[PDB]
Amino acid sequence: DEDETTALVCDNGSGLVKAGFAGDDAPRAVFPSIVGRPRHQGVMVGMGQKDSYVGDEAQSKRGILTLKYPIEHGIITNWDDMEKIWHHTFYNELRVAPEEHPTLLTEAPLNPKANREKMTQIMFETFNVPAMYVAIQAVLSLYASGRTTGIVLDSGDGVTHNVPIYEGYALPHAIMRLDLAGRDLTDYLMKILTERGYSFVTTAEREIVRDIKEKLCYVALDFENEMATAASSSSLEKSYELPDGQVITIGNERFRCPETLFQPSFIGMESAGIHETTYNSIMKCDIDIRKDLYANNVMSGGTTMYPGIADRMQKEITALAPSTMKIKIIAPPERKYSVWIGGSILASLSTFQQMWITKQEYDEAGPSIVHRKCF
Amino acid sequence: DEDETTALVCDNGSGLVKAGFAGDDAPRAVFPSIVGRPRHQGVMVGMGQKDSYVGDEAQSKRGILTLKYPIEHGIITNWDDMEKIWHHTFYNELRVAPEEHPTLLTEAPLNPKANREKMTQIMFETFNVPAMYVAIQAVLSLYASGRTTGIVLDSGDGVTHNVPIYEGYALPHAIMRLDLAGRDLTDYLMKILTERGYSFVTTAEREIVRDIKEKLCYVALDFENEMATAASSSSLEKSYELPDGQVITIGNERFRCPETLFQPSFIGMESAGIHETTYNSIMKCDIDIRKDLYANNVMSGGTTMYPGIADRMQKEITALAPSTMKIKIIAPPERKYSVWIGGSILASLSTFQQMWITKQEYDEAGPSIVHRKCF
Amino acid sequence: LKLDKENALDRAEQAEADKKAAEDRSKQLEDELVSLQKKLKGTEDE
Amino acid sequence: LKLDKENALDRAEQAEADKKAAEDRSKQLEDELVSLQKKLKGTEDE
Repeated sequence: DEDETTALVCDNGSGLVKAGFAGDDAPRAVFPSIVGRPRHQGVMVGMGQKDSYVGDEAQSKRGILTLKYPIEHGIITNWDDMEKIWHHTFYNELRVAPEEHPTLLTEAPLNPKANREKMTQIMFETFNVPAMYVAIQAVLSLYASGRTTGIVLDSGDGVTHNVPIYEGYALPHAIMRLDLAGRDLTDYLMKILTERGYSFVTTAEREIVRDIKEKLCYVALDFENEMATAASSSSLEKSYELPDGQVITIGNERFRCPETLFQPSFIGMESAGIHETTYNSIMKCDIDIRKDLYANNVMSGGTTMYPGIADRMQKEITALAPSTMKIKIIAPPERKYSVWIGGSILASLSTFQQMWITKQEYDEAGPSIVHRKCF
Repeated sequence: DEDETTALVCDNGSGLVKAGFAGDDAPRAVFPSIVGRPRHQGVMVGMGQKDSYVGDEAQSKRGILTLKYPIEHGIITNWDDMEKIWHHTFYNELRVAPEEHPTLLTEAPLNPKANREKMTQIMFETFNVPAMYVAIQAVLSLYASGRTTGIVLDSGDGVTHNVPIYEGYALPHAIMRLDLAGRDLTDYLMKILTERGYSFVTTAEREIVRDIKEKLCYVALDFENEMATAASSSSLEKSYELPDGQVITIGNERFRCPETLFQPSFIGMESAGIHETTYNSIMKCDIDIRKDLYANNVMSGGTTMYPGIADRMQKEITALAPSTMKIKIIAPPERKYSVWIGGSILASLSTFQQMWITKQEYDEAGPSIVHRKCF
Repeated sequence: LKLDKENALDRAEQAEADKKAAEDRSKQLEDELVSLQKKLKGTEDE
Repeated sequence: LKLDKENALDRAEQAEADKKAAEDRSKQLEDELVSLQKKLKGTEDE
């Protein structure tokens, strides 16, 4: 439906995937990064029943499906499932066949190399895309957030990357990658809700909990005082209606789960928490850099959408930070959708039209080409 | 368990502690500089679990512990943890303690003053040592190498000092302090192994990587040739079995990490590289000194064990050095253990018996005495 | 009820549109405030 | 329609509450921005 060969853009996380065309300010469609498969045989007539379900199809029929996420802590390990996701995403919802349009995909700065190689290879060999470009999520976060300098906390579903950037440059000596992410918060919430009498153990249940988390949970600006209150009074409880008509409420569990970001030991991770991890990214940088990073702490990705996270993070960094310095967190409405938006911005920059791998260079060099052409 | 009325010697860094008694040619034992603490709440009864672990206990149980290292780029800041490490070292494992013996501890020549003040104080006040002496690692490195003259390349766990001595005298303006050592190389390898699909984030994982590095990595005499092949073919890869049943292979990363010593920019460090710092420690000395330092380039500390480092450092300096003159590197089996050995030599030399602070002079003067009696 | 999801939705969308204009002003004003405060402190330090 | 009204309404009320918060935050920041501008003019003149 496009009148120009605009790039198509897809931000494929370990959780959800956002897609649209370059030049827009939002994805046109959002899908989970899921290919679903039935674990049961349907009995009734008129119940659909597929061998496999993709994206929103996997969620709609999830009650009897195993829901597999092809991306593991930022890396695609199942390329067949990503082909199903990209065919559906580009061809059915964006309504564009990649054969006539270049495509931009994204990965974290320390994302395993095989990810960028398969993202590039799949689009060139299965979809015949005329060109490819694997973007840096840190760049995209900054372009969506209006910054060139700052701390990128991309808090994704599979990993929190945590990288300081100055004047458009990476400061790699200060990257503190953390294996604590949105996926662990969903798993932890299934377990804490179980403590309250509402057990969630299946894949369908995982998605229910994911929805509960997104609407009911928060980190709290003061964990211990909020906890003591929530544990003492119903005034901090919030209800949710489950698909079968049952009602679940969450008390101090409402924040004890999100608190895992600040206390990763709750899921068994060895870490000082998201705020020390973030701080580790601002003090390790040079003496004439630190001041600019403190004043430009940038959120992108999801989990940034907890009601109290921008303010608690600003407070925790301020507490760890030296005096005089201004500490500020940028937490735009483009939250969780920011990396996709940055992808749109990058794909269309005039300064980035020479960064694309063509389907000439690709075939002459093979899949490893992404290593020298992208970043 | 020992009945020899001699001095005790310890080399304490950000990674390891070498220790034993003076007069021998080797440490009796080597301990990690670690005080380990549980990072999990125990559930079952009868599972042991200590409140703290020391040295090798902390490393052996690390899968469920957070490991703290008391020394920061050569300076002890967590004196309480070093007291625990020293108690274990001396009382439990070396089977000899300072209470009945004079004790020598080491530090780098430009190490902040507080380090030597606390080392002196803890042995006198918590271990009741009859005497003390804080030694310069450069002194010890040349004694253990059979030299009075030479360049000491003391590549430790947290710092490389790069310090010349001529005829037993310091040439301090020619010291090239470098913020690159074995611990930074381990952190870099964790990041590039993440690039290969094997993420390492936790400290237990850091210890796994340090083991991989020590057994699989090298610098290479010719980096570019090894790199071009290793980056292109599996014939240059070497396997390591991870303690979870996975096998990791490493290609050009096998040498890119160690290469950081020659190219510090790999980890974001502003430095000319170890071979230029070596060259400058020689070049910044007077012209009737320079020739003797070129002929007596002495390795000490660890990282000196990488294949190609003794041949490469000699190649890199001879390539910068003038012709006719002979450039030589000293790199004995006592590599990495030579500072301890030098400590043994200094502590036991008859020419050094007037250099000891007794617990007479110390008690009247206090810890500032280290600046009157040691250096 | 018939038009109330529409009345509520139009209120939600109008309020969201105004919220955003005001949230964007809040961010602009806060960034100017912080920079201005830093200018203030710059000059106060001077 | 109750579900659509309820969703539109939670959004209508939250959006109105949030637009009010955005207007109040942008108003307070504008007033504080002005106080900082005046205090800055003060430090610049001083």
